[PDB]
Amino acid sequence: YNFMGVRHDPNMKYELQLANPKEFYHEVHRPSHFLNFA
Amino acid sequence: MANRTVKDAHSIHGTNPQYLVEKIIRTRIYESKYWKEECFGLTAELVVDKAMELRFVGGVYGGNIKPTPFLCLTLKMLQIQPEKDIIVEFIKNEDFKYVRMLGALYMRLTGTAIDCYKYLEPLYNDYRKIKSQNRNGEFELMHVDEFIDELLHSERVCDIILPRLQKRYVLEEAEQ
Amino acid sequence: IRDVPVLYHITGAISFVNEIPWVIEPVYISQWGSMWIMMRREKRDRRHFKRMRFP
Amino acid sequence: NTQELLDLLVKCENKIQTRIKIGLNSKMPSRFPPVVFYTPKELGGLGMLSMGHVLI
Amino acid sequence: MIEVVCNDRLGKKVRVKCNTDDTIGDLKKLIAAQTGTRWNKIVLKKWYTIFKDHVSLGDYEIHDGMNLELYYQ
Amino acid sequence: NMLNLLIHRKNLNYLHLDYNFNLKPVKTLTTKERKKSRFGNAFHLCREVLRLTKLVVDSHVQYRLGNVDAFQLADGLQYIFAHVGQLTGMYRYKYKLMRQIRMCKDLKHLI
Amino acid sequence: NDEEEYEAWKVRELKRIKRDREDREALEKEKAEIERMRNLTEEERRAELRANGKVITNKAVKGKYKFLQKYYHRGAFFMDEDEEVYKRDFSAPTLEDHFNKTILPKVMQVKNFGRSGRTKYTH
Amino acid sequence: WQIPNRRFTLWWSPTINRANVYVGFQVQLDLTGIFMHGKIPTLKISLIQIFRAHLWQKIHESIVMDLCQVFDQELDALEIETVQKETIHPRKSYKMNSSCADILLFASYKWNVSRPSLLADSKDVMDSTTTQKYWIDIQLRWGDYDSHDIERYARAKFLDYTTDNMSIYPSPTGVLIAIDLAYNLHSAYGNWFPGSKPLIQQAMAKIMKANPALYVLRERIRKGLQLYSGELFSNQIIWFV
Amino acid sequence: GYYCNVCDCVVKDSINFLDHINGKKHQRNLGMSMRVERSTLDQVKKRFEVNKKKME
RNA sequence: CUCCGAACGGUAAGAGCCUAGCAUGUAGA
Repeated sequence: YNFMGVRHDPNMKYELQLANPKEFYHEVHRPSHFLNFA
Repeated sequence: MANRTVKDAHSIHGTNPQYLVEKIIRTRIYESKYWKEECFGLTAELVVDKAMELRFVGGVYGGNIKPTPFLCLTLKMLQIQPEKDIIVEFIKNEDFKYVRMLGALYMRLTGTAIDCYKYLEPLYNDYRKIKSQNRNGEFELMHVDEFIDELLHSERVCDIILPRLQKRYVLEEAEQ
Repeated sequence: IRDVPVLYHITGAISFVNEIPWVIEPVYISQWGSMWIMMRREKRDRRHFKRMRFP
Repeated sequence: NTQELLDLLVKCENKIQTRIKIGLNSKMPSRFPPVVFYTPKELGGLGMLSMGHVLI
Repeated sequence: MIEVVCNDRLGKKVRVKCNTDDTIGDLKKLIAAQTGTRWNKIVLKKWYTIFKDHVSLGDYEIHDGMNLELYYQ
Repeated sequence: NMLNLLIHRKNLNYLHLDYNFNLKPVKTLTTKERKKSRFGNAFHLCREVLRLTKLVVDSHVQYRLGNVDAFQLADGLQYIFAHVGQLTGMYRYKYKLMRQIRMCKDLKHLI
Repeated sequence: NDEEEYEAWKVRELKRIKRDREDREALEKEKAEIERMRNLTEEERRAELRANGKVITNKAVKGKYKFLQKYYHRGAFFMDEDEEVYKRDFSAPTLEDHFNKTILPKVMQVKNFGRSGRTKYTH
Repeated sequence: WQIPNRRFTLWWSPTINRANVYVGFQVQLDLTGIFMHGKIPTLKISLIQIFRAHLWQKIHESIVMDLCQVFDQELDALEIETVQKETIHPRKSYKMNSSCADILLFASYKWNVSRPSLLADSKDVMDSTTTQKYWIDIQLRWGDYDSHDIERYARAKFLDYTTDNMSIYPSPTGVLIAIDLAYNLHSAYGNWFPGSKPLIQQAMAKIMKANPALYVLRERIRKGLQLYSGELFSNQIIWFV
Repeated sequence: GYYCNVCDCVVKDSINFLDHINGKKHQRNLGMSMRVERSTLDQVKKRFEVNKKKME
């Protein structure tokens, strides 16, 4: 979640699962870079 | 340059020819970019091109009072003092509404009251809208007929003082 | 409105009003008092919510 | 209990305050704010022992 | 209400009490009532900082007794 | 014309006297410019006397023009005395004019 | 908006004609109102006909100076516009009136080396 | 713990220097600017000797570059572009009219601009235009006993210099961070941005503490009040690896 | 800032450069300040014709 | 209870450059 820092909170609650995490430069990890299209 | 544009051509009604507006407004209009560009050079056709270039109606805006380009063109026309034929042709030209408004303001400023009425009587039939600048600098929508009726009324506009002769009934009893 | 004398220099930078105003006794008395009676009864009549401008 | 003596000291304490003010500036302040005159010494002020009413 | 003084550099000093939430616009109208000029032709400043009309007094922190600059555009 | 000739005759193009007999600075400039300006108790007193004069004369002018009737000239002369106190020509010139003003306000109270 | 523009131009021309006719009729109505007031003072009613009130532009809201509150005049330079800023009841302490001015020793009018005046409005 | 009159003058200068305490005030002293309401002659010479050199202009510059470096610590997370430390006039902080902001913020892609808001309240309102830029404009002001509300002064100055023509600015939004060097306060109150409130709050904290300009100022005041507790060009020294 | 190559002077403002242009010895070589109006009719006629032709 | 105050004592100190509103009306050949 490095590309979206506004949705990160220290008091935020989240669950876990058994799966493989995506990369830092993945398209699912950076929605703002794909939405920059005029 | 800024003193007078005519050596000896004519005079104003009751003041100096270059001093028709207030002295504070003249000192504020003496320092501007468009005012310096007009004072660097100004002809009759140059004044016509400057009137056809800018279409706006207003005076000074904001705390730092800066003149409008229409007020700068009116000051350059009052300084240069052209003939009555060029002013009548600018008032009669309906192609450029801003040039017609500038000619109407020049005819209401330096002209006689009978000539002002004879020039403002066709001006009341112009229903074309025009852009107007408010006192805070914001743009406002207006028409040429409302500005002509305000110029034919008492002086309430900013940076303008042009009293009439009498009422419409008294002027009709005096002459045509 | 009436009128007055006037003394003008040819320079015309000054014009004093030369007539040292010379009314009569009961005439001026009854004039300004007539204005008093008509003024008070004028206020008696109209609701004239008006005065002049400051300037 | 001597009212004339009470009045004389009041105007004189205001007079000395006026002398301090006309020393501080030169143009005779409209209201020299009463703290930096009448406040205590050790906390960096002038410590007038004021024997006269003056509202803050 | 707070009293302000609008002394000028030509013997033009006026004293006006006005309220706190009131803006510079109504205060210029009240000065215009006081000293005999139009309210839009008053420009009141703090030495090269021109007080704009629409902002209220408590934002400029004008308090009772403070002096303005009275100028004319 | 008289006072404006005095003003422009002192090589000081900073101030423009209102034709309704005020005086206002133009450029928001003083200090050095004010230091050759703020003077002449005689000029301020004479402007004051002509200010009261021109207030009277212009009041009767708009009277004989458009709203003379009986309300305007009467009320305007009365508030012209009360405004010789409150509006124009105040005590900054000479000393005793406050005494004549206070006698004027008291006469207004009686009448 | 040519049709609406012509409609608004006709509305404005009608308003201007009505304003001129209203100025003429307003002169005539001032004359008629003077005549009606005269006739009413003559034979309307002996203390039985008022038909009016106390219409004044600016409000007369006043109070009472506490002990030495200054005679703060509102200034008689603009009184016909009937603005809201004027009606505010100037009977409040500005700078120094907040005090009581009664517990003071004998009296304190002005301590600024300028008490040329000598009075309290008692006599 | 002519000398001692000056020490009294400065240690109560914050109450002895005000228009209310001297009615007809207009002066800006020099350098940064002081509302020296009068002659107050000893205080004037001392305050010039207090603000020793070009120290105020440096204070503005150091606070500006510190705010920029604090922003350059989350620019990528705040979807910025880069350092938009604008150019200004040479003596630019020595004026009181304008605010051509030093630190613009060229956002990465379509930041959402919030309403006018003060940096203490929490009920923000992010429902407005989708601004490409918020600007950071510094303003420094030596207060008094009746000028010591920097927040109200800041909301006033920002809405004024925003509303009036009077001045160039950045695009649509200038969040005006302003700190009053008299009572050491911190303020900004206008168009806040998306999520920048925590940033500016911690920023004003980290700026008010320990910024070398503010330390030089506090030490200069303490020691005055005496109350102790292109490679060929010069000035371009770099390394070559 | 602004630069006048005729006088080779450095103007710190725009009014200083625009003033150095005309209203000085450079103008005295350029014909000083004298400028008149151009006729009456023909200037407004040709000006309105050229303006109306360039507009549309 | 209604007696309303104005100014001076106050803004520095200069360096190089730049622009302006004015004033006299002559004997002479």
